[PDB]
Amino acid sequence: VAKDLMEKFNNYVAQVYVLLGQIKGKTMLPLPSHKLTSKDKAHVFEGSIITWTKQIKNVLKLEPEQLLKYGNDPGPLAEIEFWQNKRDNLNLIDSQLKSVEVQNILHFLKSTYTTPFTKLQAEVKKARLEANENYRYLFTLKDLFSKLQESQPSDFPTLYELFIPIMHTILLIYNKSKTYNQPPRLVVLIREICNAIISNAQAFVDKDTIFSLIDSKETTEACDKLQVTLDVCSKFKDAYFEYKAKAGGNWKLTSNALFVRLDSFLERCQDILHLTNTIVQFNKLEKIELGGTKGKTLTESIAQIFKEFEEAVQAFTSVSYDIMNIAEK
Amino acid sequence: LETIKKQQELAKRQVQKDMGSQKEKWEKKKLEMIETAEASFHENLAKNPV
Repeated sequence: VAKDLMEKFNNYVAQVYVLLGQIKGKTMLPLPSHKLTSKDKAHVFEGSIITWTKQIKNVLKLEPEQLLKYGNDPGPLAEIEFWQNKRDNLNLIDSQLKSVEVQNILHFLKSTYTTPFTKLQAEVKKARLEANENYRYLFTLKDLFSKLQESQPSDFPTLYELFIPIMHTILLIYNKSKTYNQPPRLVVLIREICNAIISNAQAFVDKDTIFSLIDSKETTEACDKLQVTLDVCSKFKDAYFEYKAKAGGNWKLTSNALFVRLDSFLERCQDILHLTNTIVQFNKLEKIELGGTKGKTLTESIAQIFKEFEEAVQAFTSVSYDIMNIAEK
Repeated sequence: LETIKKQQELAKRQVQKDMGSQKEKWEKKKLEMIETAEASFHENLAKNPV
């Protein structure tokens, strides 16, 4: 059991190395490789650890981050940069991983060695594509900063004008790269970044402030401002359409389904605007004093109607939960 | 009714003031200048890795 116990200790050390890579940046294969070897099985154990590292790179994907909310314009660029850095570290790790002794172990029975070596070559390719994606990601990160920096004050009246140039830079980015892998997949990331940025801006405009205004019912210009924020959203879509014409073919995007998230938020906001405008009209009705022909009974009926509207506001006005959440139906 | 009549007079003034001839054209010129500046910046961004 002495040698078996030593092998178990080596496996535990490999697991610790994998844990460091998880908290740390991979490098499981270096930990897997045997140290000061005098057997053949021990070298095979090191090889198995190397296979896990290639699987981890494949497991990470842009789509998985998008599925779990997130998908911010700054975040997508950061994820690409992190993936490129991990691939670069893995490539540097592979050089260290591909030792003279390691090559000899592969020669002494060899299909498993060939599968990891091919996986490493694929990572080197995927890694070059990732580096191009990372340069694109840095450009997107600058775009994200021009949005992340925002203190949620104004911005839409300026951001809408700024949206067209930002869209134009992305159009230029596809042409400059040319060999950029997963170009269609990257588009999905873009639309997700735009919609995610728009949602944060929309929440700041309404949320508690929108509820406080409706309850007071002394603000109208603010209701117009809510429509203006939606316009900014429409301008981004218009700019995106304009970008497609400028792009000339290979439109991709899939906004119809990809833009449904953004479209759903706008539809909910539009319904509030349609109802908010009606509430302003009801306030004017209370002020009206026609005093024509029959009097008082008509006014009492009008007064009840004005009260009726206030009663509806008290139900809607209380707004338990709600707050115009796009997710809440 | 007089207050409502006063609002209508203000309504003509709001449209005449807020809306002006070729308002969109002035906005488009500003957008074109921003696009040209962005294009120059993007070329510089492309240059750093190369």
